[PDB]
Amino acid sequence: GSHMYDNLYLHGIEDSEAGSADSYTSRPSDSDVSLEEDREAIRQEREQQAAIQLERAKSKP
Repeated sequence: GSHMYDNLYLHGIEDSEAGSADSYTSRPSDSDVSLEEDREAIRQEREQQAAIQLERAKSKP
């Protein structure tokens, strides 16, 4: 599964595109939309956002 919607949770690691069909804004809020439309150009950087997931893992829910 490539549901990296968790990336949208992006608390503090901007990188162009957000994620994909998920209800979370990049920083100012929360919005659900098919943001999988990430540019193939800057997506490499966006992939680094995936690393953010590791950062998110630090969350103690």
